[PDB]
Amino acid sequence: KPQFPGASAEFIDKLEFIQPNVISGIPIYRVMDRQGQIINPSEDPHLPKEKVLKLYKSMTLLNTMDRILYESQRQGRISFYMTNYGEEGTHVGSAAALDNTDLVFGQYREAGVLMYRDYPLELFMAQCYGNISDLGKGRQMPVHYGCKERHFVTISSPLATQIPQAVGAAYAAKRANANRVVICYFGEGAASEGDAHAGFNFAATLECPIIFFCRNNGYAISTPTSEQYRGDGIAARGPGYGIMSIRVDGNDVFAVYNATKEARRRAVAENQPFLIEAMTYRIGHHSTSDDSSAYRNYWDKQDHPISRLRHYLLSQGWWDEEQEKAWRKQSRRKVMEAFEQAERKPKPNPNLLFSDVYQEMPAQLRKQQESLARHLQTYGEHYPLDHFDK
Amino acid sequence: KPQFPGASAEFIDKLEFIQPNVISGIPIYRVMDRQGQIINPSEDPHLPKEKVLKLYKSMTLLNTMDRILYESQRQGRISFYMTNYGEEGTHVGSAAALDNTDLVFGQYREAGVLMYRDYPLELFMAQCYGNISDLGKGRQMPVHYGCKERHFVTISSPLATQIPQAVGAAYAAKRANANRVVICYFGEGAASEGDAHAGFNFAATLECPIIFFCRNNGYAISTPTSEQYRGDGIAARGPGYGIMSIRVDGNDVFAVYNATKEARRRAVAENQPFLIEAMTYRIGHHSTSDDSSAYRNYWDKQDHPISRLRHYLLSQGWWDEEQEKAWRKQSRRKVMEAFEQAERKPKPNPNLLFSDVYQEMPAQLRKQQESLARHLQTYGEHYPLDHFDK
Amino acid sequence: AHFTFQEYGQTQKMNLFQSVTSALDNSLAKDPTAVIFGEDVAFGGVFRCTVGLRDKYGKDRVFNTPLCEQGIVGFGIGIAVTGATAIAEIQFADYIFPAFDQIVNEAAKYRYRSGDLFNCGSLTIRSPWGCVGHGALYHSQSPEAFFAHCPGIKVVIPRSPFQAKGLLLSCIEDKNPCIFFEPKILYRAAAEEVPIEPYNIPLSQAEVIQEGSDVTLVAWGTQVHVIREVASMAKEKLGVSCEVIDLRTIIPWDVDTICKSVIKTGRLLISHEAPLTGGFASEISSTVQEECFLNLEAPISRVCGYDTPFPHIFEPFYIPDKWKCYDALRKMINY
Amino acid sequence: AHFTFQEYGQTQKMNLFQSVTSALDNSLAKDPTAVIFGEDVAFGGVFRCTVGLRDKYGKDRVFNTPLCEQGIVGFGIGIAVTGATAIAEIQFADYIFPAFDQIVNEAAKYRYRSGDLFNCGSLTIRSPWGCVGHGALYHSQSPEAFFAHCPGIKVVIPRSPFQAKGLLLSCIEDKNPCIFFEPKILYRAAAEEVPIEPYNIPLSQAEVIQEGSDVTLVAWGTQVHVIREVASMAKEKLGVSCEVIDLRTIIPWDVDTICKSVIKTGRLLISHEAPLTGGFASEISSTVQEECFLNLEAPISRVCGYDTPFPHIFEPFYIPDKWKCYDALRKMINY
Ligand SMILES: Cc1ncc(C[n+]2c([C-](O)C(C)C)sc(CCOP(=O)(O)OP(=O)(O)O)c2C)c(N)n1
Ligand SMILES: Cc1ncc(C[n+]2c([C-](O)C(C)C)sc(CCOP(=O)(O)OP(=O)(O)O)c2C)c(N)n1
Ligand SMILES: [Cl-]
Ligand SMILES: [Cl-]
Ligand SMILES: [Cl-]
Ligand SMILES: [Cl-]
Ligand SMILES: [K+]
Ligand SMILES: [K+]
Ligand SMILES: [K+]
Ligand SMILES: [K+]
Ligand SMILES: [Mn+2]
Ligand SMILES: [Mn+2]
Repeated sequence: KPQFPGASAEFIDKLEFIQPNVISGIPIYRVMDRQGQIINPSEDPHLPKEKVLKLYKSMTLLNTMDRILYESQRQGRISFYMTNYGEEGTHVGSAAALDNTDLVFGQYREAGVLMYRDYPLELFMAQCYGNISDLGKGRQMPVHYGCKERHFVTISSPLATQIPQAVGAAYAAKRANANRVVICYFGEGAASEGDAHAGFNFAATLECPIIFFCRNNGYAISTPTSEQYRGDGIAARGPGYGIMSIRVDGNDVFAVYNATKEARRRAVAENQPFLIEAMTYRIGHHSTSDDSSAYRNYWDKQDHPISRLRHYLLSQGWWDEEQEKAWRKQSRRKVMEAFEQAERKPKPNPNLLFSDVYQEMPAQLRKQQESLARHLQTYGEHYPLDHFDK
Repeated sequence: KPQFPGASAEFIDKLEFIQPNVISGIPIYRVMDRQGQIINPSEDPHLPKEKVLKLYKSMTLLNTMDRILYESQRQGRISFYMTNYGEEGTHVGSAAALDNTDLVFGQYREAGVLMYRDYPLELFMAQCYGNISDLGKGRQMPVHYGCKERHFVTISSPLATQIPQAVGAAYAAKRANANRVVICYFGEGAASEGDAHAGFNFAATLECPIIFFCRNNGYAISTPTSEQYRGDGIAARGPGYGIMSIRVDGNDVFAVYNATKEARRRAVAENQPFLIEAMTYRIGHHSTSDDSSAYRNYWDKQDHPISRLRHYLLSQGWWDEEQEKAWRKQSRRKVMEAFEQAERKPKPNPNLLFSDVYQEMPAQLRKQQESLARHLQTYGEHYPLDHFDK
Repeated sequence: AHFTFQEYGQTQKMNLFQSVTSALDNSLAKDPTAVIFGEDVAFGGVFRCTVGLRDKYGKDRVFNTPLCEQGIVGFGIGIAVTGATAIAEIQFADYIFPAFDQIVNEAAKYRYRSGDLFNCGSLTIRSPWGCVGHGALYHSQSPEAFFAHCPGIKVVIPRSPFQAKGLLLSCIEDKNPCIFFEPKILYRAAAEEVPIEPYNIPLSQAEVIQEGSDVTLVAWGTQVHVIREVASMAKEKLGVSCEVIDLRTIIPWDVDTICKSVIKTGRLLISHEAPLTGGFASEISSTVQEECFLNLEAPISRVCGYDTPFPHIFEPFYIPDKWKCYDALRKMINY
Repeated sequence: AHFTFQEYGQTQKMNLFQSVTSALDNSLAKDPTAVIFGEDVAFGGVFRCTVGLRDKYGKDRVFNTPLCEQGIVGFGIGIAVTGATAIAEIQFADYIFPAFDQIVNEAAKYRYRSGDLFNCGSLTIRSPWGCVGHGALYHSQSPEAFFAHCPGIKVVIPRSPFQAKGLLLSCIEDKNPCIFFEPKILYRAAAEEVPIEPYNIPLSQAEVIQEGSDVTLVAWGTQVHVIREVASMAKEKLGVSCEVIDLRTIIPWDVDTICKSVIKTGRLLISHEAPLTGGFASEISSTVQEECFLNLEAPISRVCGYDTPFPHIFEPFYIPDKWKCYDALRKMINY
């Protein structure tokens, strides 16, 4: 019997390389078909009417908001935008399986989580406009949302940095004896960064109640998954770290919900990490700075998370054309009201450029703030002062 | 059938997490037993007498040199040292399976590779002493060896940085159409760094003729593998990246040789990476700065690479006590001759502190060199000038 | 917009991204070992700097990597160790930090620590740099001062398409690892004539773009255009003659051109978008003070970004614009 | 050896590593949320700074991580986001670079970019720092100037055991992410009396350790002891009275104490082991020149490490020792 400290294993007397299983990868868990029919009754979560309707309305409101803000960007009313098309199901399915206070870290394409947690339209828009109502004080580029009240950590642009932070926050929760999980969203591209390997390994060795949630949507900007990795996706990496892993149909709200619910239960109970890879497809451009026809649609017309959920609601007698029409209208109005209000608000005082760099303001920094103030007194006609508060 | 770009897989209609296989890990390939007997004749590489004797003499000469330089450090004759005890078999088994020109990157505990490639004793000692014969010009701390002639890239202290560099050098070789492989050694601790994940993934996606060789010796300084990772060792990570993987008994020269030989053949032929994890045990302290009795020996007395190889030689009639005695003596003399010569050499000109920072010397840097020269003219009695060349 | 953009054989009008492509093209045509790689470079890159090169040179020479900057730089070092030319791209300068250890501990030290047995002199890392109007904290940064404290690398920033092609060709060919920062606001902002054929601009050499006798102004990248306008404002509004200097190479920098200028004028103003504290103007200021102490008539002025992260909505108030520079100059002249 | 090491209730003789342990001990006893972690900290650490703490406080509060510095810092940020005190250790300052992106893009910017909705103020990163006689390129580095260009973090370096415990307690308790660099040569080099009970030394405040009227000397860490001896050499050999100042906090630094001193003396010499170019003395020099231009009688002198990687065998010739500083001072006095 082998004695080595580094592995538990037998001897083998014949030379055999371990081949990866890429052609028959980890199978993709699915609850409902593309016609929104339940495939296997024992897997049906039987969510109540009001909850399923909330999943549906959150995904269409996000879609409505995406359309409007994408247009706003094209016209140069906001500087930047990223849509969430095709991935709305991963957002709301997962968010609905979490407790209200489970702490969320994300990447930037997870706004449905905040929408599900009832983040006001006014605040999504305040951040994209950088206006006075923005609690981020207009400092970050659009779609870099954060909400302390709803336990949604502020997004930052550097990919995958939030992965080992989520792990630290999960460690702290363990210690606090929280009955709380942390979930950490990232895309398949971001999973290539060093920080992903750091977080995965730390989570397993330090025994953290975390859910790693990978949105695999087939592209990182222009780069297809064939240039991103050669193993069987992200899910197949989990076991190597000692992490329990599953792959789910990211266009199936109930598959996403079921996996997320069970990972959550087991993460909190056992203090062990779970990895979920949600297979989806990025239906929009990468962002407003991207024209995606330069590097590559079935998904939109034949395998869309929103259409599938809509077919499900009709099967229960929970929705019809009249209700769909009235809601299409109410949601357009709710979004256009927030949008008009967001455009009419002033931007924050230019003073806010200096605060929160440290908790307190160091005296040398205050002196720079004073310099700006005196500068604007003399030269202010050359600056867009009339748009900015005070 | 699933359509997603990110994975090749079937649907499953039931929720099932993939559990890691840690208790029955990847089995450990072994050719000879602890009595140096071949276990399975079809795996015997049948290396000729002169080659096996070279493996044996390289490992004992390294051991002899380690003893002497470790003592030299304790007395403060050199500033630092790291021994290679217990891991001599992984070094020479792997180096013997490589072509002379295969490019090697390492970590710091692989000096047997250089010894096998006939690196002079004088040069191992020149580097540890930082004397005039050192082609490294005394600039790096001891055991940071490098040899251009023997295609052994200079060691640096930052762990795992050489992993994605080895991968780039392998890419370049592919392009050059080299029939050459690159091998990249690192320990199990270093495999935790972000750079390891970068190199593994790059190797697989860019299709590089590289061998990743992990010395798993159970500890990274004081940290046992139980705090380093929770999956089944390093070998189980390979498949997740799409890399062909094997685990070998690192105390069995012929197991190491066989795996390395076959990885090399297949890496060069197919332009694909191979991962070998050699299970061993770090018999010495981590370094001269470490007292290893503060955190933890069977291995030394019952499962040592050198003793096993010695039993093998006796079984063929290839060695006996007389030969062992005469060689113990010759090797002591060869090492003490190099050692005395190394101590009597001066250190290089203090001028060499400024060259090679850039290829050329920038004028501002030359001005600092001039400043040092004028400084030593006035204040030189306060400096150890009489030990340094010119 | 806060700025206005204003012998060698056949030339064509090129914007900055086109001149980068031309430089890369000339390089791949003449150096069979040369390869270009990083995130999204295959389809032509997110700023269009590699358009048509994969079609021209092949998928083995112009290719996408996984999304891992420490891997990109480690990989480029490895290629360059073999002697092949490695042109790595980092998608925004703000994302160079994951590679900081590979650049600072590894590429900068590779020749020195090996006694010149090994090197990565044939590595160049190119990266969009500087403000863009709306890039906020992570699509605006100017990291050159972080790299200036690292012996062993060269850091180079052009101000225009003609300068960019000549300086990039210099970096690619230089026998030392080089970081080439491309001011992204200039990518599509005014074209100029750029030679079709390859040519070189020297590294470590500032360029005096306008002669003056009252004050010396130093900047690099887009900020050169800002100081050029400041010179114009100063001549017109104050009757002050400004010597305008483009530093071009951050390290090793051209100490002699700067000191020579200041010895003639007696006053120096350095300006950069990067934060004041620890920014590269501090190194210039300290050194000039040391060399031109007897000549200096006024304290050396630094007009820089504030000591904050780079903001989204406040960008117009953050940057060291023409008015900020002018006012500082006015006061320095009144000293 | 290149240096000589030379109210608050009960004290005990402590060396620098012991005073770090005392600081950590006091912190864990009074703050139930506080945890210490990094490579090899469980058994007491490779410099003995955490001896006995895991036994005292438990394996959940004093623990080993995997060998991954970007993970260590990312993990510490995450802990601190929840409001818990995270004391991360980086094994040598030379190995902080893999974490540079987490420190600079993330920890420094966390409060600002969120509008203060989130922060990691309760993170402290401790790391052995500075030369050690034989550490060569990767066990000798002084990276403070890299971090000085990053608004949002605090960087702090003590010169002694009493200073170390009071400054570390300050960093741990400060509401901003702090990097505490511990001069490793001092770990076991002379003890002094250190209060058993917790006390604080203020961040951002230099300490005038010796009053003088002819010249101001500024350094931090071990180099303070070097300038103290230089003051002594200068009094004895030249009749020069030196004001000796320990800067202690790199950023935000105590501009007023330094300028006040220089306004009185008229001459300034700054010294640090880190390379000259881009080193923090440049920021000090530039700023003093700006504030004390009318008072300065001589060019400000910087005596620093050369612009090379840190060598093994040549260390005695590399460091800015007492003779190098004295000579520069002599010349500055003759100016
Ligand atoms: C460390 C690093 N490297 C590159 C980038 C550039 N980047 C992006 C940005 O700059 C956004 C936030 C505006 S997004 C992105 C694609 C990431 O692909 P992914 O699969 O992880 O995510 P999505 O497919 O959902 O966009 C890159 C390469 C970045 N944000 N961070
Ligand atoms: C990036 C980083 N972090 C920490 C270290 C410290 N370190 C060491 C040095 O400083 C040596 C080269 C003198 S060696 C070492 C243990 C590495 O353990 P391992 O299993 O990879 O290798 P061994 O068991 O064969 O020593 C550390 C944590 C280091 N060298 N690089
Ligand atoms: Cl459009
Ligand atoms: Cl001993
Ligand atoms: Cl942009
Ligand atoms: Cl040490
Ligand atoms: K992030
Ligand atoms: K290394
Ligand atoms: K180059
Ligand atoms: K703190
Ligand atoms: Mn993606
Ligand atoms: Mn090990």
